[PDB]
Amino acid sequence: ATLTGPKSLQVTLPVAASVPSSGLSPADCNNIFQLYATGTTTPKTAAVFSACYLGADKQTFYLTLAAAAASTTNANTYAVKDLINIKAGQSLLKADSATAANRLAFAPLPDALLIRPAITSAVATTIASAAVIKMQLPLTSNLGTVNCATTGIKVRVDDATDKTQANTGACSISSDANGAVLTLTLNQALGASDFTTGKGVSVVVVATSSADATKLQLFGGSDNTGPLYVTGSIPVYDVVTPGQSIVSAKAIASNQVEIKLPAPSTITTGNTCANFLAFTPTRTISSCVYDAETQLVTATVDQFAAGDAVNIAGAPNLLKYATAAATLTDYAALAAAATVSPALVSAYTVDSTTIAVVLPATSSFYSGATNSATKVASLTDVECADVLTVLLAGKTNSAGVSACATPSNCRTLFSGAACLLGTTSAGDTLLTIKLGASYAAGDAVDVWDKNAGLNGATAAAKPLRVGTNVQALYVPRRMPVVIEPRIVSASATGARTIAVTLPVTSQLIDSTGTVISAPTQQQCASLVALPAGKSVASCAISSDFLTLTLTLAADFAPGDTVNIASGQTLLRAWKSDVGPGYELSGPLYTPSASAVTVTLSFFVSATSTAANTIVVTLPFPVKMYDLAASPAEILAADGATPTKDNCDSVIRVIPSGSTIARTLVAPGAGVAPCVLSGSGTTITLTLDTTVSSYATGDRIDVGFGNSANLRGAATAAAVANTSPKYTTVATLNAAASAAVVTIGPSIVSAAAASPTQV
Repeated sequence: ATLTGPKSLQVTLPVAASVPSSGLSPADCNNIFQLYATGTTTPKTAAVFSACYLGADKQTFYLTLAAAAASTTNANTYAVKDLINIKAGQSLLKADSATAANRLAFAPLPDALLIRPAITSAVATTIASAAVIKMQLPLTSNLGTVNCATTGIKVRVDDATDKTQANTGACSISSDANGAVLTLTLNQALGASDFTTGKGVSVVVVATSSADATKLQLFGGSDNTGPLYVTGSIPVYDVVTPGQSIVSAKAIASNQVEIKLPAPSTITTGNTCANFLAFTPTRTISSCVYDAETQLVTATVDQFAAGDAVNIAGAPNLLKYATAAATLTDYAALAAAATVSPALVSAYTVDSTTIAVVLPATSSFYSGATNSATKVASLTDVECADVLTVLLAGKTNSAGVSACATPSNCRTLFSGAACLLGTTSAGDTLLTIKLGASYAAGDAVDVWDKNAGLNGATAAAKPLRVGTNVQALYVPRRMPVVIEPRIVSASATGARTIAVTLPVTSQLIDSTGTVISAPTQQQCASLVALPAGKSVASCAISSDFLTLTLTLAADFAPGDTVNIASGQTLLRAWKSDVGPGYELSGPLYTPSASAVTVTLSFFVSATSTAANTIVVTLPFPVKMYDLAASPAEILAADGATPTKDNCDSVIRVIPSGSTIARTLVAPGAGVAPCVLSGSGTTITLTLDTTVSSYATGDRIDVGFGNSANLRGAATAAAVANTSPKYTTVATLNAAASAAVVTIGPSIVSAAAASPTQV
């Protein structure tokens, strides 16, 4: 465990783990961890945490405290020398194994754990001649010795060189009852470009000790009885000749921007972010939210457009950063404003081989990195491997490197044109990618540093931009995206039953951990939003866990539509074995942008009336059409009737036992493969007797998808060229569908031989 800031805490775990995926309330993380007063075993009773969340890599935890860390005993907040343990009998944090029983809840240590403070930040307040670096500490702290050495504390530039230091007096402290600051002095000058090329400047604590000399000595509280500090590395930002008064800004939404400050900040009373920020062009700021400390600001803005920039307002006494024990100093504007860079917004499912990613501004690809490049509408996977990466659960990118250098960490990509966005004339805000494998619950997507050339990488030969071929390139986000699943299609089967395909294995799960066996009439009405006036009662899931059905309480009609209700509590993504977790919280399907219309997949009956004639009765009228962007119209003429391919593409007759289709009679004088009755409820099929003839057990089915379609509606008058249509099948001879129906034989004719014989 580590206390990283005045109100921040952090916990590590041995193996990958999981938590309620909807997030934990303040009442929840007071029921996972506890803080002991030093030297006792009765844990603190009051509420000591106020927020919580688990890091992406499933091996770090983040906590927030009710009040700032105390230098003396406090009954309601972290007091120096405290310990942390796991509350007995808890079930909110469980491991991952890929086997059902091996998801055991984290259990208490037999002994409590002592927390350890760490350094927070570092800003250079002098760079000409001997540079000076100042750091914020998380509480009252003290320095064992003032003579620092390189082997204890460093300052490194671009992971290639190290700066020299003075033998004695190279460090100092300034502390009171409510905070501390630490200073390191150098003996060389830091060039202005040292903070821009490559990885910049960072302070490295190589070693720390309680008695040794070459290792930095630093402790919490007032004296040496307090805990020892920890190793680590911190970034260093220039604020003296301002080059990093703002580190960076990124566009996480079309109406939110995230500007990152280089150190914790304080705001003067009766003031807001509408005061201490500026844009170019100018934008209105309507709201703000500050994280635990004040180092990140998210602002609600009216618009984001390419070419934007940010800066700190010129009015003094607005935004301050601590430089001494009880001293604050004001930020200063930049010579050139920070350029806002774009980033991905969100992602959702389309099917099992493709996904989509929402964008905050028009963007396009380019043929090169020069200022004469031209737009391209796609990339081959070799090139599109230099822009983004699709990550399996628990995987993340690193500084200047990708997780896909080891192929197991990332999904594969279709061997060919894999990246698609925009055209050769303009950009777009929706991006689509083709995978060489299927989507597994828990996938993410992000941009890595080879695109913009950040952190010592190399810029790609074919980059993605927001705007023209000179405007800002896309930059990585802080955490990977959380691709969301949603239903795929809603073909409606016979007369009281819908069937909704799902992109990945799923199941209902109750509000307290069980998997619902009997849905109960009350809880099936609240799964799905339907058109007003029709109530669902009874629902279920398929044996394969890839379909939900619904027994409507009244007869079904065309035009009805199904969408996932907003805020529903039960239906989740799930497979009893594949996916680690439960309803602890989180996975709960979400509505579609548009209610999905339900197609048609069921006939009513069928009869045989010859060796080469079959009748198929339908539930709702229908009219034939064409696959063009606008379906054309009904049957044309008694001669040259819908050609063989047309009927072949809307219906089929299938032998029992095998699925090889019989050949319909070729068009000719009075010979029409399929004749659609004027009523619209019947279609007749005449086979070809030179290839095969009717045989028992033959089944009717929907047809291929070459050149035709069938669109029906409530009444013949109501039919139009946009109406709900009938589904089709993948190949000429395929694996049947849920529309198959058996043929019942019957008469061909009769003829009397005598007065009492027929």
